[PDB]
Amino acid sequence: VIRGNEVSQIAPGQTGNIADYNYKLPDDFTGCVIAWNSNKLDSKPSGNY
Amino acid sequence: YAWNRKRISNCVADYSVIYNFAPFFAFKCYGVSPTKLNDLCFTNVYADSF
Repeated sequence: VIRGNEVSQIAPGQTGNIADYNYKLPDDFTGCVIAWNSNKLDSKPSGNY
Repeated sequence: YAWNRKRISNCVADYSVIYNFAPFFAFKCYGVSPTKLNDLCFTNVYADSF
């Protein structure tokens, strides 16, 4: 689970924070990235930390 | 129509803080890599806000 604007960074060759220190993809990666909103399940009103 | 242009010069720019806190939904670069911005030196820097 990541932020809404970090979905561009889960790709080969991408620049980011989670790309460098959390999840790195190889340059020759093949496959599909799926991203969907999870406000209904992965959020809470006081702050889901 | 009257977009604001600000010149940026004579500073050392840390683009990593732009990444650290960012409401910027769209972050699209054309001629340069976003992570190499910290490794390059520039002039002619302009911010156009509208």
